[PDB]
Amino acid sequence: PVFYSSKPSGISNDDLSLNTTRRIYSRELYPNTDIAQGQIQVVNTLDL
Amino acid sequence: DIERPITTGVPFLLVAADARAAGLGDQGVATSSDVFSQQWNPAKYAFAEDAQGLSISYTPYLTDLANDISLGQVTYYNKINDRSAFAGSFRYFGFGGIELRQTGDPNEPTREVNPNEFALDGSYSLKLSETFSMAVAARYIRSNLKVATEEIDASAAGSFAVDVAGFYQSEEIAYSDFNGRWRAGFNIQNLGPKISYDHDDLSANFLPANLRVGGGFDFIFDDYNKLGVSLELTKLLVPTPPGPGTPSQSQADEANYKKYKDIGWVSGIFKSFGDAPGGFSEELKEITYSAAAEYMYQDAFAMRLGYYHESPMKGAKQFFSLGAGFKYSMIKVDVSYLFSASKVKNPLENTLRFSLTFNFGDKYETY
Amino acid sequence: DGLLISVKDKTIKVTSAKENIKEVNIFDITGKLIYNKKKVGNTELSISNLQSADQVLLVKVNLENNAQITRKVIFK
Amino acid sequence: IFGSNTIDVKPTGSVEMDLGVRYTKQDNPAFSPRNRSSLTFDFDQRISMSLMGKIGTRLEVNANYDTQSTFAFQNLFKLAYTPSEDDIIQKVEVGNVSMPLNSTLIRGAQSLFGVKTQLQFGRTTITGVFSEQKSQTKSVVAENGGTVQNFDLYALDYDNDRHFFLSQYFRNKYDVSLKNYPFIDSRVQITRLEVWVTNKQNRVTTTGGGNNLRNIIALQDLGEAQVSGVPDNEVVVISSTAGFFNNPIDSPTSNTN
Amino acid sequence: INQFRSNFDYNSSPKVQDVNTNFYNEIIMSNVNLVEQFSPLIRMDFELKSSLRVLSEIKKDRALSMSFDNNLLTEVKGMEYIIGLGYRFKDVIFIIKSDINIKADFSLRNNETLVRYLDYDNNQLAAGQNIWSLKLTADYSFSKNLTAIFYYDHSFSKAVISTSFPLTNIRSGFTLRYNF
Amino acid sequence: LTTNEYTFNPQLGYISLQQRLANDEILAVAFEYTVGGKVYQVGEFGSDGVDATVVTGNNSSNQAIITQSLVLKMLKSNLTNVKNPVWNLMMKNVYQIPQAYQIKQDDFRLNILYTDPSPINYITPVQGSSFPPNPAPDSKVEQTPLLNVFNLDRLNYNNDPQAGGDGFFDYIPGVTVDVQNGRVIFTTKEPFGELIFNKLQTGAGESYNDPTTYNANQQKYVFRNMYRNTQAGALQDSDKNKFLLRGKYKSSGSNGIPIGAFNVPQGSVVVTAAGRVLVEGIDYSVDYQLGRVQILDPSLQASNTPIEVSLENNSIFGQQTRRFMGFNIEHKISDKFVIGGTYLKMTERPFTQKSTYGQESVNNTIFGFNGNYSTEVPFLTRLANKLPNIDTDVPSNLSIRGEVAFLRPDAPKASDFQGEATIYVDDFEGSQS
Amino acid sequence: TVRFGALDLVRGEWRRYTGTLDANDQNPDDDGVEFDVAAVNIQENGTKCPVNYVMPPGVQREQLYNNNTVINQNEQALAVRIGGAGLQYQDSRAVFKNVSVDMRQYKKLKMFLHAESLPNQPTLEDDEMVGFIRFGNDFTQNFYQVEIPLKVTKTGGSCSISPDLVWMDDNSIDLALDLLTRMKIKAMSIDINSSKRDVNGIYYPDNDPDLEGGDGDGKLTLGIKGNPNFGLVRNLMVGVKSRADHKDIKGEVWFNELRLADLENKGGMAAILNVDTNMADFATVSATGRKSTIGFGSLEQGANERDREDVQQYNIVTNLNLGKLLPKKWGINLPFNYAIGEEVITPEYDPFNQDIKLDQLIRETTDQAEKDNIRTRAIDYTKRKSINFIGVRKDRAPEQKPHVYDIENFTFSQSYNQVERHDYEVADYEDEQSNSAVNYAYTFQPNFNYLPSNISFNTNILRQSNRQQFREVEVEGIGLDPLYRRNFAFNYQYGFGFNLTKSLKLNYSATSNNIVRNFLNDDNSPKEDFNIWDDYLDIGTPNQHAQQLVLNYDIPINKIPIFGFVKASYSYTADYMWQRSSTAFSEYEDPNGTVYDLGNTIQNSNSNTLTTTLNMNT
Ligand SMILES: CCCCCCCCCCC(CCCCCCCCCC)(CO[C@H]1O[C@@H](CO)[C@H](O[C@@H]2O[C@@H](CO)[C@H](O)[C@@H](O)[C@@H]2O)[C@@H](O)[C@@H]1O)CO[C@H]1O[C@@H](CO)[C@H](O[C@@H]2O[C@@H](CO)[C@H](O)[C@@H](O)[C@@H]2O)[C@@H](O)[C@H]1O
Repeated sequence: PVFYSSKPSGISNDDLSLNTTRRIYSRELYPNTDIAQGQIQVVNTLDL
Repeated sequence: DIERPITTGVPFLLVAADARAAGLGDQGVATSSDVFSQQWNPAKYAFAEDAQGLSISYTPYLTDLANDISLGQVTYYNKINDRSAFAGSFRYFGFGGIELRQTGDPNEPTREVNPNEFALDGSYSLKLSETFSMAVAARYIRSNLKVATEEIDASAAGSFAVDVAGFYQSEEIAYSDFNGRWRAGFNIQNLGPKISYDHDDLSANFLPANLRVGGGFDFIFDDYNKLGVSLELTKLLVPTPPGPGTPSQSQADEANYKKYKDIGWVSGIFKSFGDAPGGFSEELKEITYSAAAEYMYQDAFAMRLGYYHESPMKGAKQFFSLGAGFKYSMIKVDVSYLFSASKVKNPLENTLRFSLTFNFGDKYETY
Repeated sequence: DGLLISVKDKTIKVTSAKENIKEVNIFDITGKLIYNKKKVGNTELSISNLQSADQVLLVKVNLENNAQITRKVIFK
Repeated sequence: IFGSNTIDVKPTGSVEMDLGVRYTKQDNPAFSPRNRSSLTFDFDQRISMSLMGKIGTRLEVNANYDTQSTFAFQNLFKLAYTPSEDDIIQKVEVGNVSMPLNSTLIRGAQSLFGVKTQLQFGRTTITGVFSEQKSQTKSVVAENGGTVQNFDLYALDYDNDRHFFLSQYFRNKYDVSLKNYPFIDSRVQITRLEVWVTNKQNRVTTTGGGNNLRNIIALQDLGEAQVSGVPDNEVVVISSTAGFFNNPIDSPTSNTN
Repeated sequence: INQFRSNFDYNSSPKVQDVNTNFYNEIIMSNVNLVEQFSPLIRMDFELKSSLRVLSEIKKDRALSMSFDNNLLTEVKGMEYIIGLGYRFKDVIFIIKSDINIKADFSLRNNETLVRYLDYDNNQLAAGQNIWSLKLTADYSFSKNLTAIFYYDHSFSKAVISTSFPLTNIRSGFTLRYNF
Repeated sequence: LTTNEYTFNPQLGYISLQQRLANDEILAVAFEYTVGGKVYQVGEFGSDGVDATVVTGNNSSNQAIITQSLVLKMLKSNLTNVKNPVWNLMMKNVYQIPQAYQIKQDDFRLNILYTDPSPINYITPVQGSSFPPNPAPDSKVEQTPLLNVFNLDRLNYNNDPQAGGDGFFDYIPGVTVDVQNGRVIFTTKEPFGELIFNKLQTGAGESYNDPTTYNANQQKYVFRNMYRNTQAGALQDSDKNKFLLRGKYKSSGSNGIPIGAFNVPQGSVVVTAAGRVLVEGIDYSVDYQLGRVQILDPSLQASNTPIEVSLENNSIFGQQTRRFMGFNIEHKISDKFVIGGTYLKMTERPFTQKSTYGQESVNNTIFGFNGNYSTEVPFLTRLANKLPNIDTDVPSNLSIRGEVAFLRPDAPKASDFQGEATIYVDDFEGSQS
Repeated sequence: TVRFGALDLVRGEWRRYTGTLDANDQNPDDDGVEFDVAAVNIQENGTKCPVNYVMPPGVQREQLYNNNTVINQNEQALAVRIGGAGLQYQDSRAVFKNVSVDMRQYKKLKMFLHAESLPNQPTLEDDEMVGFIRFGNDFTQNFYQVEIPLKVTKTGGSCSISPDLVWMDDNSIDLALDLLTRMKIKAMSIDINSSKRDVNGIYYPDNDPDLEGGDGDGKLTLGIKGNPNFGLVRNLMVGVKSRADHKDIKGEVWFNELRLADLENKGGMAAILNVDTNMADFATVSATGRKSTIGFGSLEQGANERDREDVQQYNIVTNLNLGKLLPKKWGINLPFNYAIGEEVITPEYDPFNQDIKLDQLIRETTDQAEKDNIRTRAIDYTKRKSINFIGVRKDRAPEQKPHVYDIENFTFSQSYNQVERHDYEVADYEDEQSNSAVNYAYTFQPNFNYLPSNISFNTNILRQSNRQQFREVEVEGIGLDPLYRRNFAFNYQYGFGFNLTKSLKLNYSATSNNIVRNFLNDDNSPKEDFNIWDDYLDIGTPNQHAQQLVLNYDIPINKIPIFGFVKASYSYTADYMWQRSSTAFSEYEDPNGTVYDLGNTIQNSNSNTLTTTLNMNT
C-alpha cells in the first residue's frame, strides 16, 4: 500500500495505472458485496 | 426489504450515545437542555440551568457475547455567561484490547491492538435573542477499526466536520388547563470533506451529513409535574446510490456507480434533494421520525417513552424505547432499554444503555 | 486463566491447560454463528474452518467444569 | 399521586474512566512501511454503580449496573409503583419483572425485562405482563444421584486415527485371544514402549519429558512374521518374500522374524 | 531421573556389548535433569525515613537436561532483575492539598535455551527471550471521592531468535475514579 | 511422545493416542514385551540403538559428521493407502462415548439396534432366504439380541459366563471398556465386518475379502467398506450404516444433581419424581450459586425412579429474542376456592427471514384454567383419634388442585416464505467453504 | 503479469456420489461423463455467460448489522454440470449429504430448480433432463424419490434473464408429504419381486396400470423402494437423470432453497389433578393424575420438541407414621412409604415405519390380526411400585444410660422397587430391587487399656432382578427368549477404634461383599422360576474383602529426662484386599479339556510415616 497511499520517490501516477500495477477495489470485482464502513475495501491480489 | 441504503462512512456518528436521548427514540434536537445535548443540538447549551456539567455514557454492543465492545461518550459543557457556552464531547466506539497470538508458547510477547473509532468535537453556542440561540461545532473523526497484517495497512483515517445548530425556546405560556412551553430546533451535522479509509483520493466516502428538525411542547401541572411531547424528523444529506439503472448489462451499473461516486460533498448536499426516479411522495420516504413523551416529577424523576421509525426501504430501524432518570443531589443517572419492532436484528437489542452526569457551578435562571 | 487461544493462519488453535474443553462457539462481530462444535471432549482444538468475512471474531468456550470464558481474537 | 415529596434515591459503588494513548511497534520486515508503528487512543469505562432508593413512599428504585460481568443476570433495573390497598391498581413493575405461576402445565418466567401490572377488582386479581425473556429452559434427567446422558453412535462413528495395533501379530491374535473374555488367552506383556511422531511443534523444552529428538526411519514390514490364517501380502508390503522370513509361521513379532 | 528402568540386555548371556560397542548397563534412563534456582539470588528491601521504599531482587535459574537418546545437553538459563520504588510526596498543592503516591516497577527477564553436542562445537540457540518493562503510577486525591492516577507502562521485548520480532508497547495516560 | 500423551494395553498390544492423527503425521513405535521367559523387541530404543551422531576429526575443516537413524515400526504412513497392511493396524472397533471421562458399571447401559427405519434389537433374514441352519450357541443370529450377536454379552453382572447372557453390556475395564477415557472397545477388530460375515456364512465358497461371493444376507448387514476404506470413502455405502449403538451413562462427580447452570433465578427449578411435583422445602434442597440439587426424600433416593429437573438459565448467548406476554386471572370464589385463567404467548424473533433447521422460531400460545380448593377436615382427625395410641390435635387438611391447559402453536410471520411457515432444510448458502 | 484477485481451494458440503444409481449401467466410472458440483452466487456469478444468476422469485437477500451498517448476505445455489460425453438414457448423477431432518410437522416440501444448456454444446430440450430428490436412510435400498422434468431456459440473446424465466414455477418442486404416505401405504402391498418394480426396485405409482390416480401429483413423479422414513432423514440427495432415448444430454442445473412449508399448527390439551391430604400428622396421601393429548408442550418447545404422543399417567404416594400406632413411652420411628403409579403412552405415529400416523395405519390395514398387533405394539406402558421402611429405630429415653447391647443403636432400612414395562422395543420388562440395611453404631464414654472408644457395624442385602424380553415387531406370535440379570449381594462392613494409650490410636475397618449364586444350575444357565424372596437371609460365596488398619503413636520419649525435646510421631496404614476372580478364571478350561483354577487376587499396602521436630534447644 505504500505505493498507493504515501507516493514513494521515483514512482509516478502513470506507473500506478496499467491494470498490472493499479490498486483493485472490492467494488470492481465484487460489486454486489456489501462491506462494513472502515473495513478492508481493496482486493490484495497475488501478482506473479 | 431495504432497497438502496445510503453508503456513508463513519456510521457510528449516527448512533445515539446517551441513555436519555436513546430512551426518547434517539431524539435530542427539541428536548430540554441537558449535558448530553452535543450530538443532537448544542444550541441549547446556552439554555442550561447549571454553570457547568460533565457526563459519561456507556452503550454496550453484543452484551450476551462479550464485554469491552461498546460505545462510550464523555461530554463537558460550561457556560461562562448567560448568553454563551463552550462544550466539548468525545465519543469512542471500541472492541477493547485484543491480543494477537500465532504461537502456543506460554512465554511469548503478545501484541495488543484495539480497533477503535472516535470523534472529538467542540462547540460554541451563543444566545442571539432572549429565546433563540445558535451554535457552531467542529468535529475531528478518526477510525482505526482495522488490524495491521501483511499487505494490509491499518493507518487511521481522519476527517473534519462542521455542525450548525439552532434552538428556540419560548417563555412559559399559560393555557386553559396548563402552562406549557414550546421548543423547536434544527441541526445540520457532519459537513466536511470525504473520509478515505484506503487513503486514496479515488476511493473516498461521504461523511454522514444529517439534518434534524424537531419541535416539542411541555404541559406543566401542579408546578412539579411536567409532560414533554416532542417530534423530530431526520434526513440524510447524501445522494442516494443508483438502483437498477439510470443511464450492456453491467456497463450501466458501473457507469451509474462511477457517476454517483464522482460527486463533491458540497454538490452532494444539494443533490440530496432528488436524484431519484420517485417524486415528492417517494422523497418523503427518506425522512425518518421519532416521537417521544417524557414525564418529570420534582425535577428528580424522569420516565421517558419513545418511538423511532425509519423507512422500511432504507435503514429499517423501527423500535420503542423506555428510559428512567434519577437525580439524588447533583448526579443524574439515566438508564434506557430498547424494544425492537423491525424485521432486521437490531444490534442494540437486550442492551441497557447507561448515562451518569455531574452538574456543578452556579445556577442560572431559565426564561 | 488456563486457556491459550491462537490464530496463526486461517486456523484457531484452542488449548486448555489442565482442563477439558466441552464446547466451542465462534461468532462474528454481527453475532452470527460461523462455527459451532457442540461435542469435543478433548484438550486440544483446531478449527481451521472459519470464513470470517471480517477480522475480529468472538469465540466462547466452556470447560468440563462449566467455565464460560470469552476471548476476542483477530482472524489472520 | 405520591405519598410524599421525599426522594432518598442513593447511589453507591464506583465509576472509572481511563483516557490514554497506546503505541505499538513490531519490527516485522514483511509488514508495510505504513505499518511501522500504530499509535491509537484508548478510552475505557469501568462503571460499577448501584442505585437504591424510594420516591414518595410509592416508587421503589433498585438498579445495579456493572460492566465487568455478564449483563444477562447481573445488570438489574427495577421500578416498583405500589399504590394504596384501596386503589384499583395494586402494583406496576418495570424492568426485571417476574411472572410466578402456581401451575404445573403453564410455567411462568422468572427473568423478564418489561412491564408488569396488577389490578384488583374487589376479589378478582388480574396480573398482566409484557416483556422480553432473558433466560432459556433446560431439562435434565437424574437417576440414583447424578444426571443421565444418552448417546446414540453409529457403526461408522468409530474413533479413527487414534487407536493403533502395535503389529500385525497383535491384530491377528486379538480376535482369538478374546474369545473367552474376561480371560485373555495371551501371555504377551508389553513392558516397554516408545512412540515417535512427526515434529511440527519445532520447540525445545526441558520440562516436556526431555529433549529426545532423533532421526527416525520407520519400516512397515519390520518385525513381521507370517500368519497361519492370513496370506503374506496382507501382512507385508515387500514385493518378493523369497528368503524374507526366517522364523516359524506363528512366531510372535520380533526384530529377528 | 524422571524414568529409569532395568535393562533386559543386562543378563548372564555372553552378549555384553551393544551396536555402539558399549557394555550394557543394569539401569537405563533417557533424561537426567539438574535444576538450580536462586529464588531470589539476592533481595535488598529497605525503606527510608522519607517514605521511600526500595525492593530489588535478582533471581536466577538453570535447567540442565542431559538426554542419552541423542546424547544432547539442553541448557535453559534464566535471569530476572526486579526493582520497585515507592515514594509519597507530602502536602502537594494543586486550595487543594494531597499526597502523591508514586510506584515504579522495573523488570528485566532474560531467558535462553541452548542445545549442546558433546563431540563437536554445535551450540544451537534453540529459543530465547529478552523483555524489559517499566510501569510508573502516580496517584492524586483531589477529594475523598475523586482520584486521578497517571499510568505509564513501557515494555520492550528484543528478539533472540529470528522467529520472534522486537515488540515495543507503550501505554500511557490518566484514570479518573469517582466513588459514591 | 511423553507417557501422558498416550496409553497402551499391555496384554492386547494396542495403543491409544491423546490426540488423533487426522493428517500426514507419521507414527512410529519401538516396543519390547515378554511372553513367559522370552523377551521380544520389535524396534530400536534410544538406550540400545545407534548413537545419534558420530564425529570424526578435531576441527571443522576436516570433521565428518555421521547422523544415524533409529529403525522403528511404522503404524501410520506419511501417505494414506488403504491397500497396505499398515492401514489395518489402525483400530476401527473403538467408539468414544460423548462427554465421557469416568464411566463406571451400574451407571452405564449400552445396546445395539438395527434401524430400518425403527430401532430393532434383532436381525431378520432377507426375504427369500434364511439364516444358516444349526448355528453354534455363541453364533446365534435367529431371534438373538444384537449384544449377543456382536460378542458384547456373554457374562452376568459379576462377569461370570452365562448361557445366553444377562441382556446387558459386558463391562470389563481392560477388554471392552476404557474407563479413564470413556471408550467402548468391541471384542473383535471388525465387529460389523468379518464377525457378522462369519455369523451369516453358509459355506466355504463365501469369502469376506470378495464381496461378489456373498449370500444375499451378507450383502445387507456386513459393512466391509468401513474397514477396507476410510470413513469418507465408506459414506458411499449408505445402505450399511444401519447399526446404532444406543446407551446412557450417569455423571455425578460429587454430591448433588448438576443442573448445568450457576446463579439460576430463585424458584425457577421444578423437580418431578414420577409425575408429581416435589416440594422445594421438603422433598429436596437447591444450592443456586453452585447449581446443585440434593434429594432429601429418604424413599426417593433409593428408588431408581428417573427424576426430571427443569430450570431456567439466563447464561445464554447467541439466542433469538423472546417476547413473552400475557395475563393471569386470580378470582376468589370463597375463602377456600380460587379460579385462575392464565393466558400466555411467547414469540421469537429470528435473526433473518430464513430459519435453518434446528434454529427454529416459535410463536406459541397457551391458555389454561385452574381451580384450587383447600379445606379443613376434622373428620380425618377424629378418625385418627380412634386409633390405639394416637391422641394428637393437629387439624387434618385436604387440597384439590385441577388445571386444564390448551396449547396453540404457530410460527412468526418474519420466518414465512410466500405466506407459509418455512423451514429451510438446505438453502445452499452455507456450502462451498 | 498474472494478478490473482482471488485464489482458493473450494470444498463443498455436498459430496459427489460415486457409484451407479441404475442397475442397467453397473459401471459408473466410465462413459466419460464429466460431472461437476459447484455453487452460483449473487456476489460472484451475477455476470455468468449462459444465464446471469438471479434469486428465485420471492427470495430476498438476508440483511444483518455488522457495525452500524446494513450488510446484505450472499444468496447461493447449488450448480450441477453434466458435460463431456453426456448422460445415458437412464443414467443419473447426483450429489448427496448426511443430515438429520424430521419433517413430520410440515405438509409441503418445496425447492427451486433451474435448467440450462452448456455453451458450445448441443441445446438441451424440454422434458429431457429430470431433477430428482432422493431422501431417506440410504440412496440404494430405502428412499423416497421425487422426480420432475426440467424446462430449459432459452439462451442465445441477452445474458440477463428475468428471474421468473430462470426459476420457472413449472420446474419448482412442491410435494405434499401425504402423497408420500399414501404411496408408502400402497407399496406396502407390493412385493419386492413384483413386476411393478423397475430394475432398481423403485415403485412408481404413475407406471402402475392397475392403480387409479397415479401418485396423486400431476407434475411430480414419486417413487419408493424399501420403506424409508421422512421423520428421520439421515441421507439427502439431489441429482439429474435423463429421459432422451437416442441422445446424451449435457447441461447445468441449479438447485435453490430446499425448504419445508405449511407447518401443522394443531394444538394440544393437557389436564392435571392433584389430591393432597394430611391426616393428624399420621397419614399423607398425594394422588396425581395427568392426561395430555398429542401436540401439547411448553411455550419454548420447537416444532419437533412437542409431544407426539397421548400420555395418561397417575401416581399415588402414601406416607404413614406406623410408630405412632405404638405407645409413646417407648418411642418407635417406623415410617412407611407406599408409592404406586403407572403411565400409558400412545404415540401419534406408528413406531414401525416411523412416519405413518397410528390411526391411519390401523384403518388402512384390512387385517384383524395385523390391526391388533399394530395397536398393541405401539402402547408404551410403565408401572412403578415402591415400598419403603427406611429409618426403623428406637429413640432414646429422656433419661437412660447408654449401653453396648442397647437396641436403640440399631437402624433398619428396607426398600422394594418394582417396575413393569412393555413398549415397541420390549414385550415384557420386569425390574425388581430389594435393599435391606441394618446399621449399628456406638461410642463408648468414660499393659494398656483394652476398651474400644467406638464400635461400627452395618450389613446390607441388595437383591436386583431384571427380566427383559424383546418383542417380535412383525407378529405377536412367539417373541424372543427372556433375558435374566440378577445381582443378589450381601455386603457387611464393620470397624472399631482403640485408644490403648494416651498416644496410641488404632482404627480398624473391614468390608466384605459376597454374591449369592442360588439361582444358577450346575451349568451357567439361570432359572426362570425363581423368586427374589426365595432365600433372603443367604450369605453367598465371598467376592471381595478389604481390611484397613491405621496406627498412630506419639512416642512419649519425653519421659526420660534426656530426650525431653524430641517430638517424634509414627503413623502406619495397612490395607489388604482379596478380590475373587471371575468364573472364566476360577474354572478355566483349555482346549485340551483340562480344567485349571487361575486363583483370586490379593493386594497389600503399607503407608509408614515418621515425623520428628527434634528441637535442638533444651
Ligand atoms: C474537562 C473536564 C475537567 C475535569 C473537571 C473536574 C472538576 C473537579 C471539581 C470538583 C467538583 C466538580 C465535580 C466533578 C466530578 C466529575 C469527575 C468525573 C469522573 C469520571 C469517572 C466536585 O464537587 C462536588 O463533589 C464533592 C466531592 O465529594 C464536593 O465535596 C467537597 O469536595 C472538595 C471541595 O470541593 C473537598 O476537598 C471535599 O473535602 C469536599 O467533600 C462538593 O464540593 C461538590 O458536591 C466541584 O467543582 C468546583 O471545584 C472547582 C475546583 O477548582 C472547579 O473550578 C473549575 O475548574 C475548571 C473545571 O475543570 C474550570 O475551568 C474553572 O473555570 C473552574 O474554576 C469548579 O468546577 C467548581 O464548581
